[PDB]
Amino acid sequence: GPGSMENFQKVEKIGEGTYGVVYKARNKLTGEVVALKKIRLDTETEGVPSTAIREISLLKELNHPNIVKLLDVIHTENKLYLVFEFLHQDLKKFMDASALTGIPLPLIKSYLFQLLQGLAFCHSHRVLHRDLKPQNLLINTEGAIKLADFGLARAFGVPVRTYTHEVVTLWYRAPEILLGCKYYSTAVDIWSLGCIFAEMVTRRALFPGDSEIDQLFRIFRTLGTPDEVVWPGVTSMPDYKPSFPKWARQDFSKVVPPLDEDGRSLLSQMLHYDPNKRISAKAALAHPFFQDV
Amino acid sequence: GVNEVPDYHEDIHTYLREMEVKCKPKVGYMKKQPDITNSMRAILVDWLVEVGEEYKLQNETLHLAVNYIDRFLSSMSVLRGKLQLVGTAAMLLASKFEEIYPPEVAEFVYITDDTYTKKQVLRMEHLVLKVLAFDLAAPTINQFLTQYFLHQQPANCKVESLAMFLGELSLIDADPYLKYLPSVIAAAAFHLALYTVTGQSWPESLVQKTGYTLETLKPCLLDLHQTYLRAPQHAQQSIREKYKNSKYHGVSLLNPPETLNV
Ligand SMILES: COCCn1cc(Br)cn1
Ligand SMILES: COCCn1cc(Br)cn1
Repeated sequence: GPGSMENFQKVEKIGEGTYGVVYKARNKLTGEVVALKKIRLDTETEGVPSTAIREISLLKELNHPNIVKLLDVIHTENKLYLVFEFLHQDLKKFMDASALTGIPLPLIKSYLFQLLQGLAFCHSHRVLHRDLKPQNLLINTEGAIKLADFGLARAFGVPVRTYTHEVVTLWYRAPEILLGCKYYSTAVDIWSLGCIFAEMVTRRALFPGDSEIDQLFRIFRTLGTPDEVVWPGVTSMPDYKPSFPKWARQDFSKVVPPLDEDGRSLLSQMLHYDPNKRISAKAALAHPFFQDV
Repeated sequence: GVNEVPDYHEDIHTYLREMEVKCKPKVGYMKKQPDITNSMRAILVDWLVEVGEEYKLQNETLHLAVNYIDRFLSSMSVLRGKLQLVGTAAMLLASKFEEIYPPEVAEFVYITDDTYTKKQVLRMEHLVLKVLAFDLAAPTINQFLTQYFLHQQPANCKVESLAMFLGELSLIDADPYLKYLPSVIAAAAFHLALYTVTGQSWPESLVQKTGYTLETLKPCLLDLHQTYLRAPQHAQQSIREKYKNSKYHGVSLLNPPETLNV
């Protein structure tokens, strides 16, 4: 769009990754602080990466206060610069460093309510995030929290076709993916948010598995092993095995003890086994838990 | 259920209806192209149909590529010698967007029969991305079709595949199909398929959803119906060959209706 690196002054490195390096930077004409994510194309024998093509194309369309904004894309034969709205921190760092005796209930509710707005906005625009985890949720000084990192996102059709498997960072990954289901939908993003809701309360991951099978077993031991009653089709799923241990569902008040009745209600609806019964972002915005937000 | 996103399908439909208007090519674009013609475009699209089947690409990929091509040729004048280069870069971009496992760039070079270089393919990819301003999440005929399909009482795979086929046929012929939005062609294609297979007509529930009626679809339908009748005589045949395959229920072998009564 209308940008040139000559108008930016780099300030510090703020993060890295396969994508590449991200810098905090300052617009010298307007004063705006931005994050610059550099994607090297000169190092690319396969042209512009598919992650970048998705991130840019999908973010161009998603203008929402709870989705980080793509302000610009600077084109070079050698390089590609994504200019983002800057946010000081991510939820993981806020949890590790400042939330030592906890995140207060008002702030949990506020963040979860904003995450659902952002996610509902994604789903209404036929976009799955597919990597919702605290590291990918950015907070500012004004109390906003915003979905970021759409490198693993995908534009879906209705109904959905088979997409890439084993998506989502394992701790946040929905049982339908772990069971090799042919089709997955908006319900996978809700599962992730459910895991995150719990994590904001306890400051610890809900299901920290070391393998797909360990992940499943941790879930099963928490919510009980699913059967044809709780989840029709489960026993027909490609990576469902009849040998799976059959764990009793523990009372939900034990899963996240400090959580209140409304909290527990909402969390249970986010972590419903059957993707068809799992609550939508849109529906969850009306849940009583948010009454006083 | 959730695979059909009950809570989002209207939102999504409405949004695609908006976006198909933004992503629309210039209807008159070929007259302003000094060196290329509808006939050359038809050859290209037909070729891209073959490339998709050789590499077992999704039909969505095919529709996206054509969208990229038509938009690009709406603002950029191209010599006949380079039309294939544009098409190749479009297929690459579409594959990287839509495929789980896109073909590697080298395979894209290979299919062009060493007409172009790896370097040429990648620089055009860059150009197409510049011209389209990375605006790649375009609504296709397929995205509409699959939603319309949820209104069959009950589901009929011959209907679905035939509709897909007719939609694909429209990609080949800029005249007249550039003048219709994906959602309207999909409507025409759905009704024609449904009529041909079951005798039934465009459902009222789809009148509720779309606001389209047989009245409003009539122009497109008369063109699609003629395209269907003449399809065995078209110079381009790759879509018909493709739709003989059992994967698509051999629908290209069904007989078009002689009249619509519409
Ligand atoms: C944790 O701070 C990361 C800074 N940042 C990255 C983007 Br994209 C926007 N802001
Ligand atoms: C020089 O070639 C004529 C233009 N053309 C190429 C394809 Br593929 C289709 N049309």
